[PDB]
Amino acid sequence: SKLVLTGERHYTRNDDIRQSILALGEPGTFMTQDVNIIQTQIEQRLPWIKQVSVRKQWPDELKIHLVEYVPIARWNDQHMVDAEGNTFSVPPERTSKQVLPMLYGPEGSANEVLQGYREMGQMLAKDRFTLKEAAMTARRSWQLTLNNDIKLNLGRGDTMKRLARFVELYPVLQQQAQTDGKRISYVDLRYDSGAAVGWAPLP
Repeated sequence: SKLVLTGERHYTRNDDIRQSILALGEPGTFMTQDVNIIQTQIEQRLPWIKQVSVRKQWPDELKIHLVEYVPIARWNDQHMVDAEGNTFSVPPERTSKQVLPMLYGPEGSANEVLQGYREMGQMLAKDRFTLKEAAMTARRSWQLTLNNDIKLNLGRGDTMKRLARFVELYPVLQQQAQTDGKRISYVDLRYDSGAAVGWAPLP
């Protein structure tokens, strides 16, 4: 009797798999357990697992092969999200040193928000703006936190046009704040025909 554990692991610790099998009965009977029930226990107990395969193999081997979700962003505010828009979670202690963009959105919007972070993010990076946070509301209104603590209220309209104008007309506002020892903390391109801008002292 032996347990062969494969697949790439970042969040999965040994005990996690150990405690899954143990939940099913006494140690030493583990080889007589139901392979589909083991799979259920792992999927349930370890929500960062995207795919688990469990099978018995000759001679006397329990093969368990794991595939973990891979996060590209955090998801309001306890969950994470992967490149395919799948939503999952992982105990906080296991992830406190990862620099990830933060996405916020209504429940079930994970993928909608993601495609927007994708599009906005790439139009921004073309210049120097690091897209740090992206919040979509239940109406489809958007706010962004850029590289410094810069909040960008983009609104509900056509947002790529406004984001574009922001890119064109941020350089000159930057030079204004710097000459006057401030930094641009907030921008409101929420509305056609108007913009508001807020500043704050510079560190």
